[PDB]
Amino acid sequence: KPHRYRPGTVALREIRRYQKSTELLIRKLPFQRLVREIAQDFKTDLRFQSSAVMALQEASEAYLVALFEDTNLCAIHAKRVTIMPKDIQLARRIRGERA
Amino acid sequence: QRLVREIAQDFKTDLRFQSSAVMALQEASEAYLVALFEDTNLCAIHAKRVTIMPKDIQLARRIRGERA
Amino acid sequence: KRHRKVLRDNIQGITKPAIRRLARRGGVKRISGLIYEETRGVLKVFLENVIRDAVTYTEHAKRKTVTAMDVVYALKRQGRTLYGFGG
Amino acid sequence: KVLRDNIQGITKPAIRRLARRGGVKRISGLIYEETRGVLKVFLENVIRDAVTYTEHAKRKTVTAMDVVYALKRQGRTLYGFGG
Amino acid sequence: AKAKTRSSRAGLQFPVGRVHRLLRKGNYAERVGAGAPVYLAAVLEYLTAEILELAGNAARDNKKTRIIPRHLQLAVRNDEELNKLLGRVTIAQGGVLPNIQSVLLPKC
Amino acid sequence: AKAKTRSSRAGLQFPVGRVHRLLRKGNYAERVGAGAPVYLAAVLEYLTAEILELAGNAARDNKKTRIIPRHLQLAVRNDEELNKLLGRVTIAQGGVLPNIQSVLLPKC
Amino acid sequence: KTRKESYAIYVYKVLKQVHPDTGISSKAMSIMNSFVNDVFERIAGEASRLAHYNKRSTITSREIQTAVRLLLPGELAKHAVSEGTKAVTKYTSAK
Amino acid sequence: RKTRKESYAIYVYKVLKQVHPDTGISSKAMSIMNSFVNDVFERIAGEASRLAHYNKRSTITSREIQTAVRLLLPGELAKHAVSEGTKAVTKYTSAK
Repeated sequence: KPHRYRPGTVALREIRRYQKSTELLIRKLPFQRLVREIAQDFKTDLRFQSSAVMALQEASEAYLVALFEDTNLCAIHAKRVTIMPKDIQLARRIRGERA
Repeated sequence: QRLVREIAQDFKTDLRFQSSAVMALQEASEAYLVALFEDTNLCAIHAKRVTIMPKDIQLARRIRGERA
Repeated sequence: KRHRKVLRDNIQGITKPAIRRLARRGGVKRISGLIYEETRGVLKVFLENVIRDAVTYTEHAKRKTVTAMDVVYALKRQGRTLYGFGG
Repeated sequence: KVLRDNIQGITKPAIRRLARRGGVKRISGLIYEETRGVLKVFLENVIRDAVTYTEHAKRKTVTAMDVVYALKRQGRTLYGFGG
Repeated sequence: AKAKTRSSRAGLQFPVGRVHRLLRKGNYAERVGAGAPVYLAAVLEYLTAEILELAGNAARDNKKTRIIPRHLQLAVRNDEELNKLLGRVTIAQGGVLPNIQSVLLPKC
Repeated sequence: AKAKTRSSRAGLQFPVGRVHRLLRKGNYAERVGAGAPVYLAAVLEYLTAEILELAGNAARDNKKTRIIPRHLQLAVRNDEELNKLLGRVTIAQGGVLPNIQSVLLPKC
Repeated sequence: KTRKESYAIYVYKVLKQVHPDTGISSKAMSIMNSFVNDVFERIAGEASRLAHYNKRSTITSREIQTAVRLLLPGELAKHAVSEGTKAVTKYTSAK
Repeated sequence: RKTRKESYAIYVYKVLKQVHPDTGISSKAMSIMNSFVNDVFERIAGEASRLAHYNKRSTITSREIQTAVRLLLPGELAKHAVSEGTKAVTKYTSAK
């Protein structure tokens, strides 16, 4: 009885929404708390200039999007629509970032 | 030696090549193509097919970034 | 405090909706149930090869802070030059 | 009977050999047309750089150096012919 | 006396002097001719003229009179000649081009 | 005055003499540290000795005394760790590592 | 103190010759601070190596021109050099 | 009969004769070395010249080639590589 959108149509709304805007996507505070954790063993007691914690965010996210875009052809090239883990292993392989 | 002396002819006129340099291209063209087919197969096998198709060279050339 | 740091579970910081927005920006209509645990591998691996180059600059200049004027200079090595923080 | 656009001088069996070396098992019939495109793109660039040095260096002879360098710019260094 | 700018001398908006200063201090070569730095300003004058001019059109074509990076990425990704020059960079805060693949559209 | 090469003094074979010149004249900086070329000599030593000792091994696999451009390409690619230093370089007459996807081979 | 040098003024002017009304916010001005410094290094790079390659010693007008055609693609190479040749002759006109 | 061309033909030749006293090296498979050494050399010095340009220091000293070598080389080879210099400089300094 209650109205429901069909599956998939809500996504297309976002694809036209998030591709329009230009703010960040990953939650800020955890993403910094990751960079300290991962950087913890390269050196002791590192202090990131807070200008350069976002500078990763605007430089790693413009890399994931450069990935999800690029698998999306491959999942399309395999007659499918959904991306699957088997897709990325290809996608990083042509570039040369895993092999 | 009769292919490149033609493409180069359009960029400038009366180009006398050096016999070693023609070999230098001749290694790269093979080196450029061989790698492309190797990655081409990866797209073909990813299609569950086993034969490559011209729609896979064009896919495998946009992933690398040469397409733009 | 003067000791200890955030060194556990942060890799779970990228929650399921958090990546979902990213995939939406890329233009993926339908997302699989298993992609999430895979990029979290990919995302961390890339971050290693940027900080590890980033830190190596700071250690050389005897600093104890990574400055954006260095994360830019680490990134420039890997092709992904990053306008808008320095030059 | 050779007077034609020499791009067909890269004959179809030659194309087949490469794909074998590339590990290609079954080659479609249409690949023989698009490949002559790709190779026509690639040499369009590398010779474009190659002549520029020579035109610069007052040399009417494109030399082995002035193609090792041009390959270096594309991020495909070519060991062996100089340096 | 009555010194005048070399930038004005050649009618170049960009600084002729500073560029000639980075052609020594950068150790790009031991000696720099009197002709090169003038040329490198003008190209930079031309090259930053077309990235800006095209951006200015798009922002006005989004009713905003001040250029913001989202207005600045559209002038390089959509301009085919420049896109081959900024092919590697990732402009901060840049957004991405609106693009949905045809297969992605609904059935109708 | 009796002369001995710096190459002897640092226990090195690559020419700390010659490598020193290519820094001074290679326009990499105004002044090059006296201890700079020597350190550059050894780091080449470990980066020339590493390939060949892998390359000579592939010579035995072919039972050939002479070491061949085929072997270097063979030696430089199997070693996963040395691969990432030369990911985008192609060696003349190198051939390709023999590999075939498991699917192309028949199931029985 | 802390005098840091940049191209914040020159870019803003060359905007005005092409658009006298459009203002440029600082973020989209930090980029053009980065963008020029990028292209300047990139062009000077192959500017040097030709001087090295031919065993010459000095960058001059010429070893810049044969650097532009390599780096900037497409007809930009044909537009820019025109904005270069007229630049030196005007310069040597008032030399 | 003049204009001495310069190469690393002789130097790659020696260091062959110490990890393989028997092996003989082809001519072309030594042109590669005469290019691969000039390759890594330039990718190092030309990368040191960035560090002595960013840090405003107007010289290249052992530290600079001791991080550049730690940067370019992938992972494990960094550990052995800097070892070859450090002992080299010390031995050089122990008889400088």
